[PDB]
Formats: sequence, structure tokens, C-alpha cells
Amino acid sequence: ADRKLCADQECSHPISMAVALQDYMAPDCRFLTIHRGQVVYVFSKLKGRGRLFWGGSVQGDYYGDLAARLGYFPSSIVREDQTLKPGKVDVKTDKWDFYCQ
Repeated sequence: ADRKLCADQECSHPISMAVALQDYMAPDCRFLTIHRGQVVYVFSKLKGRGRLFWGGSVQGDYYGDLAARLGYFPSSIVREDQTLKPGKVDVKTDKWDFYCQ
């Protein structure tokens, strides 16, 4: 049972913003990396069972490839400074769980 909190009621709003607390090269596709001095943007935090596994995306907007790829990583690897979460409703994940085709 992995439930994550949403920054709204119908899940249509950002959570907050955080910074990278150090380098953390994800395993391999399954997750995203996090290098020092690298800001991030949380979109969905999974707690109540997997607090160590949050959900969001890193800052930045590369050209010729808009819409960054969201990933999952612990909070310890980052530090939330700014916030913009209007809501905090829980959202249970599905059994499927697709990632990295």
C-alpha cells in the first residue's frame, strides 16, 4: 500500500519546491538522479509506508524536449525550501505501476 499526497483535491496543483542535498545518480532509468545545488519540484510525496520515496521532478527546462520526466526519490537527498501546495489529499497507487518503457 503506497499512498501519495496530492497538492489539491482533484490532483491539479503543484506541491512545493526543494533543493538537492547531494549527488545521487539513480539506479538506471527506474529513477532520476539528483546532483548538488540542483533545485527540484515535488509533485507527489509518498508516505505512510514509503516516506523515503517521494515523487516529483528536477528544476530546469531543456530545449527540444519540454515536459521534464518526473521521478521518485527520498527527501533526505533534497531540502524543501519553497512551497505551493494548496492541498494534501492522499492518493493510493495502483498495482500496475508503469515506468521506463
